[PDB]
Amino acid sequence: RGEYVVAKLDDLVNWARRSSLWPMTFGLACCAVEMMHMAAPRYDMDRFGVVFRASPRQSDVMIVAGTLTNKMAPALRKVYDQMPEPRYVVSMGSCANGGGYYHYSYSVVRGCDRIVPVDIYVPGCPPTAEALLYGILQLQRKIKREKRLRIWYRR
Amino acid sequence: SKVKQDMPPPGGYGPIDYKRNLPRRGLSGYSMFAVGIGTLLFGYW
Amino acid sequence: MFMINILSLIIPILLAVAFLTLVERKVLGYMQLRKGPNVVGPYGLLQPIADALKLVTKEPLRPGTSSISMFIIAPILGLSLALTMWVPLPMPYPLINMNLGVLFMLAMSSLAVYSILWSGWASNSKYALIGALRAVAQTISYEVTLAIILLSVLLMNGSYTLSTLITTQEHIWMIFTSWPLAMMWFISTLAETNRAPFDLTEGESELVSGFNVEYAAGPFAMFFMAEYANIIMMNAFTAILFLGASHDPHTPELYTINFVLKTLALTITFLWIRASYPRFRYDQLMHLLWKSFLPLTLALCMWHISLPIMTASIPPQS
Amino acid sequence: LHHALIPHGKGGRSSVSGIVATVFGATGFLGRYVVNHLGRMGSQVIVPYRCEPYDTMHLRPMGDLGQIIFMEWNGKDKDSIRKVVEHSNVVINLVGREWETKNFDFEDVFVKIPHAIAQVSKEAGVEKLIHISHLNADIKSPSRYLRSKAVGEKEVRAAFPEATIIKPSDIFGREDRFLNYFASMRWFGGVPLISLGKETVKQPVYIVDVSKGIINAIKDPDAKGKTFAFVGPNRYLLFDLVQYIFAVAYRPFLPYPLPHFAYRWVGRLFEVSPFEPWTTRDKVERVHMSDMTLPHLPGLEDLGIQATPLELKAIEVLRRHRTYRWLTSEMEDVKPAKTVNI
Amino acid sequence: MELVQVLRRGLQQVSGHGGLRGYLRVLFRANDVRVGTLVGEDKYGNKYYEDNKQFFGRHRWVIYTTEMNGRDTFWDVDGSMVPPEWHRWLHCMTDDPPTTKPPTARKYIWTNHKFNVSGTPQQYVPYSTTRKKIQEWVPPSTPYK
Amino acid sequence: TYKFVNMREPSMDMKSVTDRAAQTLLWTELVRGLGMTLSYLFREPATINYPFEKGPLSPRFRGEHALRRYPSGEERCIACKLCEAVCPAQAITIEAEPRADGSRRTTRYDIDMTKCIYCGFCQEACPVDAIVEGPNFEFSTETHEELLYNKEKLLNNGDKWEAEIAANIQADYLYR
Ligand SMILES: CCCCCCCCCCCCCCCCCC(=O)OC[C@H](COP(=O)([O-])OCC[N+](C)(C)C)OC(=O)CCCCCCCCCCCCCCCCC
Ligand SMILES: NC(=O)C1=CN([C@@H]2O[C@H](COP(=O)(O)OP(=O)(O)OC[C@H]3O[C@@H](n4cnc5c(N)ncnc54)[C@H](OP(=O)(O)O)[C@@H]3O)[C@@H](O)[C@H]2O)C=CC1
Ligand code: SF4
Ligand code: SF4
Ligand code: SF4
Repeated sequence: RGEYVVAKLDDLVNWARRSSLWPMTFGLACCAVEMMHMAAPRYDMDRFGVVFRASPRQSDVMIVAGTLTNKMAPALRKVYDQMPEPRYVVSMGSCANGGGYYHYSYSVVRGCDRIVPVDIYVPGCPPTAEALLYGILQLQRKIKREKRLRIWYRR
Repeated sequence: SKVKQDMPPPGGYGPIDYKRNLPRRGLSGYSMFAVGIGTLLFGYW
Repeated sequence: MFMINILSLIIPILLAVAFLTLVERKVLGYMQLRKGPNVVGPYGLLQPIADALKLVTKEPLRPGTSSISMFIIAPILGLSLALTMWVPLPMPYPLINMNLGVLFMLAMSSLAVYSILWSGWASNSKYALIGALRAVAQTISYEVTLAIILLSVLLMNGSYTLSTLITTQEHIWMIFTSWPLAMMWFISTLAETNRAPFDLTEGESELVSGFNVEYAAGPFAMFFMAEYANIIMMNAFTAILFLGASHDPHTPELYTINFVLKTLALTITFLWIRASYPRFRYDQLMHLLWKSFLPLTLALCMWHISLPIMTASIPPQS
Repeated sequence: LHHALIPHGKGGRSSVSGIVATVFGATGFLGRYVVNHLGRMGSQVIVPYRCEPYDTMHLRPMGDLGQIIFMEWNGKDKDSIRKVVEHSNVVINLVGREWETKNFDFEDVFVKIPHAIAQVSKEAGVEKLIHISHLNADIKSPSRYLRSKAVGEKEVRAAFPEATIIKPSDIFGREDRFLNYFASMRWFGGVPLISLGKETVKQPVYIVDVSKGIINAIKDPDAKGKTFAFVGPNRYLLFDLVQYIFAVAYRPFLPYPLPHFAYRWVGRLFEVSPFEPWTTRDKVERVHMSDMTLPHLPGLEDLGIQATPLELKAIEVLRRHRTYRWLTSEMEDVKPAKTVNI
Repeated sequence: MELVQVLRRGLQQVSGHGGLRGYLRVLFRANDVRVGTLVGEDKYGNKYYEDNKQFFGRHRWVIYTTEMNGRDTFWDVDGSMVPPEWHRWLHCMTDDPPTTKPPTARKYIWTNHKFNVSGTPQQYVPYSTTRKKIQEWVPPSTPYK
Repeated sequence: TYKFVNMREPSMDMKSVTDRAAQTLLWTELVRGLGMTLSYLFREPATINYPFEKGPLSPRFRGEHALRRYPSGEERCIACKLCEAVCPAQAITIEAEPRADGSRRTTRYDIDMTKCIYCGFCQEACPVDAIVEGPNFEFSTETHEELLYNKEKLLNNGDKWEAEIAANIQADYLYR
């Protein structure tokens, strides 16, 4: 029946989506250096069919990392809006998650969620490359448990 | 007891190398040009 | 019966072009001590299908300032000329036996710049327009070197008929007779296709996207497929002028695999070259061509145009 | 009011204001702004969600952590609504399908659910209800839009005695689907105008005022069965809207008079699409259903908010529709069209 | 001569994987076709392996169980599925597999390790665990004086 | 002491000029750049596959917090309050009241997990090492709320990660 047809099509689409997650790593601080340990020869980032990509026009997940100041805030939202559908932002590190140890500072916005709809919160200071890779795997499974075609079919 | 912290051995560690060890290799400038022109002459012939 | 051959020619290129991205990503990985895509299917073989249709199922935003007509025309003509470019290849029996096939090769290679120019202009972005005219000025500057080197090479062949190359290059590779022009030809190829070290037209950390700029699922994939269609073939042109193979008519398969392997090994070097070397600056990228290549190009053309007359070894044009 | 519900805080994101809103179907035009206003001063939103969470993602950065709660629900099952409003100081309804769907017709989204949530919310002992119904709600009206709202109007009236039914007229805003509508008639060749649109005046109101009305109606005592009506400050003629938008869109305009006989085919053909039916038969007939100027029903000023003029907020929505050719042209380039306001 | 034993390892890989079906299972589920000694097996089905010859990092590895605590897992490999006792040996924090040295017996230790529960009904939700302040008044029950 | 790094006189004989002329013409230092790239291709990659394998750590790792308890079973947290006075992000929050028997256990111990930096200071602060940082680092989430920890969630971490940290501290307290 039709329900099975859309379910298989839904499986196929998300298989691509949970495979070629070309990332906008928008890290700014010591969360940024530890992420390269996830683009490492030690833990390959390219091995899960995902390659660090410039030109935000072709990007799917935006890795936000490092402390987020007020000055950066206008620039972070504009690039997020330039990012195409689908777009997921993974908050990396204590600073980008809730503000972190730079919480009460006069020039830090507490957490990136106040500016962008975060999909995955990766805790850490810095989040070890394994931990942030685990978050990417967590986001990968999130794409798997997606029902885009089901909602349209059952609208 | 007695102190068993991380210590160097009483004989000391082994040698360490701090050099630009780029190795001289290949051929001589006359040789490369000569063998290069030889192949060209072979190709022409 | 003929649309057979067209489809039996076209679809393999698209499949070959697509799997070059895998081959590139994995080669580079092992080049800089990595494994590359290996989790999406066995040895990542299904990853090309994963990203390709992904680059067809992700939303294709049209920039507000972009002119739709040119933003659509540029990928179309960039892709169209690459596919038509493959028709005169003397692969055993060429599909199109144009007696002026080499001119046909260069005529279409001179129109990919329009795909570069319009896409840069159509995007109507400051970052695009400086990327465009710089990109186009690079590639048409290497046109003169590209044209002359061939003129030296086929001068010993007899004509511009591509199928005649197998007859001329029968006993020895033509590289053994024009190896000064060999790397001279080969190095100019990366300039045209814009591959590192001559990768000024992309610049992921400098030009961010280069002439591709604001391109996503849709027109971008064509550009990525177009750029990875020219790379596969400049091997075939190189593997035809330079190193070739015998063409025993009883076994055309013998020419196929032998030709295919050379066009595979050379594509590895193209991918291999991008790995090590730094990326050129524009001034030197033009300085190397106009000042360090052109005087060399002109001299070799004089040598290659007087050598057959000197040795009474002019080739038969028929 | 409960001790935990005591409103203290300077109207900030993490401030406590006591409004336990349960906005239904917030994944829409005014669901987007209502939570923003609800989340501006701090008020737990419990919004039912049924669609994919991704389309609900952009509602998350609208309040403090632990304020905007996403809860699964079903339109048919009563127990789903029972859980979403089991703890709700107020309940706000906006659910309504603007086109035709295979699984939902007009009434199923306009009489069943709005009344179903109405009775269960009273069953759940709610204290308010701000269900909405289009201000041109008439059974006698040919448009099944207005017929459905009117029967929905009485259904929530009897079910909830204190149902402060909301009567909003045409509403314009960033994704209003109306100002974007007349902008999109360019892609259908010459712009078709039924009877040229010589006899249709409508009252559009900027949504932020519409959203401001709902929250003000939430916090103002009054309510409890009122029938507030929401209209703009001025009304243009149907031509007069289309000339204004096309002027501020700077797009070429061909007002070709198109008889309603072909609107039946046009509305049907755009509906046959297995995707979003851009135009439906009820839409092709609601275009001339000119909004009235009823004075009896209370307006925005009754709540205490003034309706921004349409010509004041035009670029904000429509700068996207105009191309790069006139991207930097502001209000002063485009004068306001003929004002036939009452 | 050096080529034959390399292919011998390649064919031995299928032999150690329990046939072609087992080989394709690990090749797809785990994407790591390697034969290693069985060091131990925990209480969920997680099979642990060790290979001295492999370098540091590939020294010890694990192919996870197909089922644990309800979640069916065949294409759902995760890092939170490792029970705490094997979390030491697997991360190479100590050369002592739990099957050799078992954890010190305590009453309060969880008998079933849990995976990452985020995004599911049984996920975590924060709340204030203090009791209350400012106790309110209470009058007898009939209103207005 | 000092050492010059750039000064160098190129030899100016015919062989030397030919060497340099060949180097520019027949690219040899370029090919050397390619030469040791192949050596890197024909080498074992250091790619640790995940979650199947794990990059090595140490018995001192600082990660997810977990409040432990005595071998008899009673909470180690004394409400000594010191962890706050050292917490440089002020992430933790301790408030306690006399229990039913009278032994003070905190009525609220809410480490704001997206606030701390995993100092190890809170561990170094506790006189009864109640609060520790478990070896787990894979505790990402999708809602910002689940990061915000509390007393119960801390205790569950302590009861879940109990054998490991008991072993880690057992093998690391001597250094401490
Ligand atoms: C009887 C004999 C008649 C003929 C004899 C001809 C003369 C003898 C042979 C001379 C050498 C051959 C001709 C010149 C070639 C070099 C041209 C040139 O300008 O070079 C210097 C140029 C310029 O060097 P430069 O700029 O440092 O110095 C030149 C002088 N100034 C400074 C004034 C400009 O440099 C290069 O070409 C460097 C490499 C650029 C491209 C980067 C990628 C290289 C990839 C190499 C590996 C792959 C090789 C593949 C080979 C083909 C395989 C099929
Ligand atoms: N300018 C305006 O906004 C005007 C609005 N109105 C009325 O006000 C309301 C506008 O709501 P708005 O959000 O802007 O509408 P939308 O155009 O966004 O679509 C309807 C909204 O309700 C949801 N919805 C639709 N059908 C159902 C259903 N069967 N069950 C549950 N949820 C459903 C939609 O989400 P999803 O698609 O995922 O179900 C969406 O949030 C409607 O009642 C409409 O008739 C009237 C005149 C003008
Ligand atoms: S969260 Fe920690 S590691 Fe990341 S930027 Fe902030 S202080 Fe640095
Ligand atoms: S965790 Fe330790 S230091 Fe902190 S309050 Fe409890 S007993 Fe005191
Ligand atoms: S380790 Fe973390 S929770 Fe403990 S004191 Fe340091 S910052 Fe605070």
